[PDB]
Amino acid sequence: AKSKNHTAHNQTRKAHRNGIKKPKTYKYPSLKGVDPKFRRNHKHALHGTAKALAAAKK
Amino acid sequence: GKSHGYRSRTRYMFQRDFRKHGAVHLSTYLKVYKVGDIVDIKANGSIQKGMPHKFYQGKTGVVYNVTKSSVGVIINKMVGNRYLEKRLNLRVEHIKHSKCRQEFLERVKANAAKRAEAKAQGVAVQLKRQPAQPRESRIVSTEGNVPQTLAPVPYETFI
Amino acid sequence: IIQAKRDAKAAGSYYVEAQHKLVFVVRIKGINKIPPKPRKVLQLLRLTRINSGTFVKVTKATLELLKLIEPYVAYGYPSYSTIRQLVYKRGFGKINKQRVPLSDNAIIEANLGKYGILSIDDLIHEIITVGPHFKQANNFLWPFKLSNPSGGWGVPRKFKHFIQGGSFGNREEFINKLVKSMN
Amino acid sequence: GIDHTSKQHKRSGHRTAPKSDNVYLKLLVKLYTFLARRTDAPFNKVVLKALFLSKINRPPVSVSRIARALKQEGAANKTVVVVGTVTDDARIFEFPKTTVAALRFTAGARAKIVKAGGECITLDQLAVRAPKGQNTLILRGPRNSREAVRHFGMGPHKGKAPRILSTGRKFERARGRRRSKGFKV
Amino acid sequence: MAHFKEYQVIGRRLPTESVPEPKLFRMRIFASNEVIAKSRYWYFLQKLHKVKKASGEIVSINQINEAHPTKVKNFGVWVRYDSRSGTHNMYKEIRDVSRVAAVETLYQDMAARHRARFRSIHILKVAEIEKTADVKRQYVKQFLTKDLKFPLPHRVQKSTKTFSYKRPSTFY
RNA sequence: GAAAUUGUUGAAAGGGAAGGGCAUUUGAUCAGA
RNA sequence: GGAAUACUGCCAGCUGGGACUGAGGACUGCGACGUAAGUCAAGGAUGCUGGCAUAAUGGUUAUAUGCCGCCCGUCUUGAAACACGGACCAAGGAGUCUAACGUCUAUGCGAGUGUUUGGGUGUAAAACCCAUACGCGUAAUGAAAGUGAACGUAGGUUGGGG
RNA sequence: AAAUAUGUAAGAAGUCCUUGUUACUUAAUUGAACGUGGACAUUUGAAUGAAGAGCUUUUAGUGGGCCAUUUUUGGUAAGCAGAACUGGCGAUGCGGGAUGAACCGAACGUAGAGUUAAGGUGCCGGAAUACACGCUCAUCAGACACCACAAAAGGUGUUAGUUCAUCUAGACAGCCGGACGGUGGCCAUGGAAGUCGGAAUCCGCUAAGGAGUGUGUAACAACUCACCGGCCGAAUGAACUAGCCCUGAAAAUGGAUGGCGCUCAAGCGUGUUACCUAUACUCUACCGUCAGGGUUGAUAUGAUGCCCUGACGAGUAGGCAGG
RNA sequence: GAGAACAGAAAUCUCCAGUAGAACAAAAGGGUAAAAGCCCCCUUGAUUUUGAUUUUCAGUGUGAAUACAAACCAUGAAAGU
RNA sequence: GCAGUCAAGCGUUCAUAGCGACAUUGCUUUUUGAUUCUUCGAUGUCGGCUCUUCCUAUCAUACCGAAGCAGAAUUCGGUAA
RNA sequence: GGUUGCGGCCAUAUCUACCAGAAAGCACCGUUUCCCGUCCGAUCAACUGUAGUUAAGCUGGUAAGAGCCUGACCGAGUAGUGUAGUGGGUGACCAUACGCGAAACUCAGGUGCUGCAAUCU
Ligand SMILES: [K+]
Ligand SMILES: [Mg+2]
Ligand SMILES: [Mg+2]
Ligand SMILES: [Mg+2]
Ligand SMILES: [Mg+2]
Ligand SMILES: [Mg+2]
Ligand SMILES: [Mg+2]
Ligand SMILES: [Mg+2]
Ligand SMILES: [Mg+2]
Ligand SMILES: [Mg+2]
Ligand SMILES: [Mg+2]
Ligand SMILES: [Mg+2]
Ligand SMILES: [Mg+2]
Ligand SMILES: [Mg+2]
Ligand SMILES: [Mg+2]
Ligand SMILES: [Mg+2]
Ligand SMILES: [Mg+2]
Ligand SMILES: [Mg+2]
Ligand SMILES: [Mg+2]
Ligand SMILES: [Mg+2]
Ligand SMILES: [Mg+2]
Ligand SMILES: [Mg+2]
Ligand SMILES: [Mg+2]
Ligand SMILES: [Mg+2]
Ligand SMILES: [Mg+2]
Ligand SMILES: [Mg+2]
Ligand SMILES: [Mg+2]
Ligand SMILES: [Mg+2]
Ligand SMILES: [Mg+2]
Ligand SMILES: [Mg+2]
Ligand SMILES: [Mg+2]
Ligand SMILES: [Mg+2]
Ligand SMILES: [Mg+2]
Ligand SMILES: [Mg+2]
Ligand SMILES: [Mg+2]
Ligand SMILES: [Mg+2]
Ligand SMILES: [Mg+2]
Ligand SMILES: [Mg+2]
Ligand SMILES: [Mg+2]
Ligand SMILES: [Mg+2]
Ligand SMILES: [Mg+2]
Repeated sequence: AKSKNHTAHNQTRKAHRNGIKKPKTYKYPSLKGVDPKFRRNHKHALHGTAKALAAAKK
Repeated sequence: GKSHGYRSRTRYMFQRDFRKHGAVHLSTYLKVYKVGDIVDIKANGSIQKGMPHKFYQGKTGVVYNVTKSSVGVIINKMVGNRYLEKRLNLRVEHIKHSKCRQEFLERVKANAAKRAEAKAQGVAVQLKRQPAQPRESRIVSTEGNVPQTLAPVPYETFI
Repeated sequence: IIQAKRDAKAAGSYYVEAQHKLVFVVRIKGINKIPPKPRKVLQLLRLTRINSGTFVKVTKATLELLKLIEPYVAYGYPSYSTIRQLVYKRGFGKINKQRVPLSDNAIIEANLGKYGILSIDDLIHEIITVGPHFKQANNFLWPFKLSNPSGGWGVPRKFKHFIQGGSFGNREEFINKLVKSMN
Repeated sequence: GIDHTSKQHKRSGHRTAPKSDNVYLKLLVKLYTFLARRTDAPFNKVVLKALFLSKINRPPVSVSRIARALKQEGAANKTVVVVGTVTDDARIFEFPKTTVAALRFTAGARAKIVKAGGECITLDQLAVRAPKGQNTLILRGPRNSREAVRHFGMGPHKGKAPRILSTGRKFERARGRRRSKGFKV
Repeated sequence: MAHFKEYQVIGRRLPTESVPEPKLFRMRIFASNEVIAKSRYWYFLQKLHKVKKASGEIVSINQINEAHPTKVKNFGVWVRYDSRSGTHNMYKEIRDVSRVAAVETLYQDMAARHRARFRSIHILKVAEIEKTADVKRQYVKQFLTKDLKFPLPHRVQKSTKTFSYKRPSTFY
C-alpha cells in the first residue's frame, strides 16, 4: 500500500522549539585549515613574542 | 530518477550577467583580502575552479585563510535546528568585499571624530543612530498654491 | 497648538500638526491561530494576551511592527486623560520580575528615580511627552490588562479594519474612547 | 489564554538543598544558609551552593593542588577552602604550612597538613573564623577528568573514548578506525 | 458606512529639496469619520496622481457643514459603481435638506436596487439642481408640483400592549 | 457466609429504554451548635 | 453682525438607585483634615437590631422539573458507529528475577579500593575478626618487536566565580 | 524585473597611536599574524523585548497522519493522488456554525460578579414583532462563509440606469383616405408584371409612394404595408446595462432556511442603535505549581517549618514527582 | 556575399562581412574569441606523502570536487599554469 | 444516458411543422470507469420466481395545445404516475 | 589641449556614412647580411629612420543616424504581490482595507571619464 512520500510540515516548528542557535563565536578561533606555512611561521612568531615578553620582566 | 548534482538548478544562477561575458577584469585580482575581512559570495560561471556551491551564492562570510589564488571563508549554514561552521576555499573571482562593513567602519571613524570634537566643544554626544522620527509641525502656504479640487473620474473603456 | 492652527487659518495657510509620537496598542485577537511573524511581533510588544495594551513610541521601526500586527490589534493615539486613567487604575510596575501595583510614589521612585521619575505623574509625563527615558518608563510599566469594553465594541464584527467597519488597525483618536470603555 | 513566551512552572534546575540525608551536612547547610542570607558575603553564597553539589560535582582536591594554589602570588597565608574531600598526594615532597577547611580529609592528607604544621578544620570552624570568608581561597577539583567524561559526545571525528568493556587488538579497531579497512572514523 | 459627514481633505505629496511646496490637492469626501475620510482621500489620490500615503501627507481635514441644512433641495448625484459584471456610470436625483443626507440616501438606494456595497461606489459629483425643470427624474418631479398634497391611507398604529380590546381602525 | 441472581415485605417512579451532570422544589432521613 | 445649540472631547465636578465581594487579623506604611490634641472613607467590615435554637439552615438520599448527557475498552487520520471484545458476578490474572553493563544519585574509603574463595570465631546459615593473592584503578601507544609521559612557577593568551 | 521570503553588519574579541617577535613574506621594517605600552565608559555607538543566559548527560514515545487559507503538480473530476509556507485536528474540552475531528470565536484549576467574542434577539430560545431607506409575490419564493449545488440562454414581470432618437412648426398609439406615372424597369424561366431568384437601389407628380413590407395569381388582376394625410391632443420610441422575481430546473420511504411559521417579513441589499451570552477578558476569594525573598535573636517542639510577594494552571503517546 | 580552367549545388584557391548564429567525446544546462575552439611544438600534474575543506550528510560512509602544505617534474622567455 | 441555448443548412418556397451542422451550457446516477472512505474476529457473492412501494425522463388510458392536422392514420408538445 | 607606453571602469567608449587633423607622437612606409619564421620578408624576425605620405590606421567632429547610457508626478501608483474579513459572485474570478510596487511605452538629455610616466608649435 502506498504512503506519504515526504513533507517538511512541522519541521520548522520542531527546530524552533529548541530554537535555531547561532554557533557560539569564540575569540582565538581554530587554525585548522589555515595555510600550514603561515601556521609554521606563526608558531615561531608566538614563541619569540612570549620569549621577549618574559625577558622584558626585569 | 531524481537528480541532485553539485551544480543542479544553477542554470540562471551561474550565468554571465548578459553582455558582461568573457574575461574577468583585473580589479577582481587586484583586490586584497586579509583574515577577518567580510566578503559576499557570488560565483563567476566563467571560472569553474575554486567555485562555491550554489548554497553559498549570496552568502556573506569572514575570511579565515589566505592562499595563492583563494581565500577561506567562514559561513554559518543552518542545518536542522542549529548553525554549523562551514569553511569554503574560494578563488577570488567568486568573492568581493562586503560593503555592509566599509560603511560601518566609516561610521566608526565619524563617531570617534564626533566624540573628539564634542569633548573639545562642550557636553553632548548623540552618537547612536535613530530611526526615522515622526515629522515635526509645519505650516503649508497657499500662496500660488490654492488647493485644486479633484473628483473621481467616470468609467470609460478607451479600448 | 490651537493658536497655531488659528494663526495659519488667519494667514491663509494650513497648520499641519506634528505627527503623533505615541500610540497605545491593545491586542483584540485571541492567542490561537496566529502566524509566527505577527505572533513574535506581538510578544515583542508584550501583547501576549487579549485586551493587553502597551504604549509604543512611534518611529519607522515600530510603525512597521504595527503594520505587521494590524489585523490583531486596535491602536491609536492616546490622550493625556486616557494615559492618566490607565496609569492610575491599571498601573503596575515590573519590579524584580514581579507585577507590583503603583499604589505609592515611593514604589515608582525606587525603580525609576535614577531616570528622574519620582511619582505617578512623573511616569505619566514621561509617557505622554516621549522623553529620553520613555523606553525605561514604559518597560517598567507592566502591560495593561484591560477588560472587554463596557458598551461593547460598537461594531458587529471586530476582525476587519476600523476603516472597513471593524475594530483593528489605526483608529487614531477613537482609541481613547475604546480604551476608556475597556478600562 | 496567554501566548506563553517561556515554559510554565519550570523548576530552577539548580539544587536548593543537598540530596544527601547526612544530618551533619544538613546542619552545615543550615549554618551557611543563615550566613549567606545575613552576611552578604559572596564566599558564603558560593559555599552554600557548593554544599548541595553531588559527588561528581565535588571532585577531590589534592594537597599538591592546594600547595600550588598557595604558591599563587600573595595567597601563601590564605585559608584554603574545599567543599569536598582533600586527598593525599605523595608526588609532592615539600608541603607548606597552611590552614585548610574541608568537608572531609583523607588520613594521608590530614597527616600531611598537620605534619607540615598547618591545621585541618571543618567548615563550621571556618565559618566561625571568617563569617564573611575573609582571606579565603576556594579550590575545586577537576570535574572533566572523570572516566565517564571521556565517553561523552562520542561520534565521528570526535575522539571521544568509545564505551567498551575489553580493550586491545580485535576490540573496535579495524573498520571505521583506519583507512586500510573501509575508512577511518 | 454610517451616517455621513462631508470632509474637505487636502494633501501634499510630501516636499523634497528639488520640489518644495507641492500642488496641494483637495477633495470632498463623504465618510463617517476622519480616519475613513483620509483613507478614502488617499484611495482616490492613488487613483488620480502618482502618490501614496507613504510619499504624501494630509495637509488639512475640515468638516463641511450644510450651508442651509433646513432648506429642501433637489440634488443631482453622478456616481460610478461596480456591478457583478462591469463598471457603470449613473445619474440619480435625491430630494433632501443636506448633501450628507442625500449621500446616505444614495448609498441606501444603490445597495437596495443594485446590490452595490459602499466599496463598489464612487461619488463622482453631488450638485444642487438650482432651477426646477432641470430636474429630469419623475420620482423627484412629482414632488415639485404646486400645492402638493397627499393623504396617508391605512395608518397602522403600534400597540404598546400584547392584547387590544377595540378591533382597531386604520383611519388617518 | 460477599456478589451475580431470586422470593416476600416496605417506599418511590414509570406515554417507544434506563442510567448521568448542574440547580432547586417536594418526601424521607441525619450530623454539627 | 451678535448669539445660541448640536457634535466631539475634557474636569484631580457634584450626586441618586442596583448587584457581587468583606480576603486579612496587635502596631509599624503612605496620606488626608486639624494650630495642636487628635480624628479619618488613609497597608482588605464594622456598628445597630430581629426571629429561631431546630430539622428551621445545611448534608444525604428518592423523586419531580428546566437545560444538558451516544458505550466503554481498542486499533485508527478519523468510533456512538452498520469495526472488534464485553450476558452477569466472585476469585485468579500480565515489565519479573538473574548475569554483565551506560547515565545519574546516596554512602564509605581514597591513589587506592573490594572483610564474606577461604581461614578464625560464634549466643551457629547471623554477627564479629583476618593473611596471601586476585579484580579494577594508579600509563599510554603500536599489528608487533618495542618504546613510554616537566624548556618553563607543569607554559603562553582570552574569559572566569571566589 | 518585482512583492513575499533570504545572507551579513550595526563595536570594548572595538577604534586610533607607538613599536616587539617570526624560520612566513618583501627590493627593502615591506607586509602578514599575534602582541607590549598609551588614549577613548552619560547614547559602549539603531528599534522592541528578554519568568535570565550558557552548557552537559541520559532516556521515553514517535518515525501510518489528516484538515483549512494561500502557492501548486497529475487528473474531466473526486470527501482523488502528490508537493510548498503557515495555522490546526490528532492530543481539545468550551461558545457559535441545528447536527459535524479540522470552520468562526476562544483554548480549560475551583467559585462569585461584571464585560464581551463568534453567533444571534417572532416562537421554539436567552435577547428589539427595534429603528431607517429601498427591492421582491414565486401554481418548485427566499432566508447567512466552510456547507451541504446549479449554467448557458431567455421574460412590456417589476425596479433603477446608459446612449441615441421623435415631439404643441402636433410625438407614438387608435379610426378612415390615398398609396400613382415612367413601369410588365433589366435579366435568368415553360410562364415571374414590386413581391421563388441575380444585378441595378432612379426619378416626374410630389404632403407621399419601395422597381418594393406581406397576402394572394399558373402569370395576371386584386387586397397590404413602408410613405403622406383627416380626427384627438403631451409626452413618446429604440437599442442596451444590471437588481429581485420567473422559465430554463427530471428520481426514486415522507421531510426539512434546524422546526414552526413568516409576505411594507420573521425574505433580500444596506445603515444606526439597544439587548442576549463562552471554561475568553477585568476584579476578588480559595487550591496547587513555579519563581523571587523574609525569618534560629530566645520560650518558639513543625528552618524539609512559619511567613511575604508575583505569575501561572488544556492535554493522547510519554517522562518525572508527591501520595 | 563577391570572384577564379576543367569545377556544376558539394574538391580547391582569394577577399569581404560575420558577438559566435561554430566547436569543445557523450544528455541537458552553464561557460569560453589574440580562448576553453582550430593547427603546431614540447611533454606526462592521469606523479609521490598524508592532512583540511565543499555536496549528498547523521554534518557517517562512498563517489565527485575545492584550496593549500612537503616534494619531484612538465611547459613557457617569463609571470604563471 | 437524458435535456437545453445559437441557428449554417434540410424541409419544393420557408432556419425553428418536424429536424438541424459547426459550437456551447447543463442535468442524471438505471452504464462503465476513477478512487480506496466503510466492511477481511465474515453485510451471504448472478439470474429468475414472489410481493410491496416509490420516481417520471409518459408506452397506453383522461383532457388538451401545434402540424408540412382535409378525413383516417400519424408526429411534436402540455398537465398528468 | 594633442600624442605615445602601460592602464582602471569596460559602448556616454560600439556600429554606419561623411569631414577635418598645426606640432610632436603614432603610423603607413624603405631594405633583406645577420637572429628568426614563412608556399609567400604578406604576417613574424632583423636593418635603416634613410627614399616618401597623412592615403589609410589613429584622433576629433558632423548625423531630426543604429545602438548604448542617464533621468522623469511618461506610462503607473498600472501589472503584479504580502496581509484581512462569516466581503461580492453558482462559478470563473472580482472589489475593498493596511502595505510594497514593476516592465514595456513616452519624453528629455548625453555619446567616454579618468590614473601613472614621457613627450609636443
Ligand atoms: K470483508
Ligand atoms: Mg511514512
Ligand atoms: Mg544572474
Ligand atoms: Mg578540472
Ligand atoms: Mg450592557
Ligand atoms: Mg460581534
Ligand atoms: Mg489561565
Ligand atoms: Mg454457614
Ligand atoms: Mg444480592
Ligand atoms: Mg407500549
Ligand atoms: Mg456632551
Ligand atoms: Mg476578615
Ligand atoms: Mg433545605
Ligand atoms: Mg441532548
Ligand atoms: Mg481505516
Ligand atoms: Mg471508541
Ligand atoms: Mg454506519
Ligand atoms: Mg480485529
Ligand atoms: Mg460479542
Ligand atoms: Mg482480583
Ligand atoms: Mg507503525
Ligand atoms: Mg490516500
Ligand atoms: Mg494516533
Ligand atoms: Mg481546537
Ligand atoms: Mg449548518
Ligand atoms: Mg470563571
Ligand atoms: Mg425570549
Ligand atoms: Mg441570467
Ligand atoms: Mg430567527
Ligand atoms: Mg435587513
Ligand atoms: Mg521557596
Ligand atoms: Mg495539566
Ligand atoms: Mg592561445
Ligand atoms: Mg452474518
Ligand atoms: Mg444480513
Ligand atoms: Mg413530466
Ligand atoms: Mg615588408
Ligand atoms: Mg616586425
Ligand atoms: Mg585624411
Ligand atoms: Mg540615436
Ligand atoms: Mg481568520
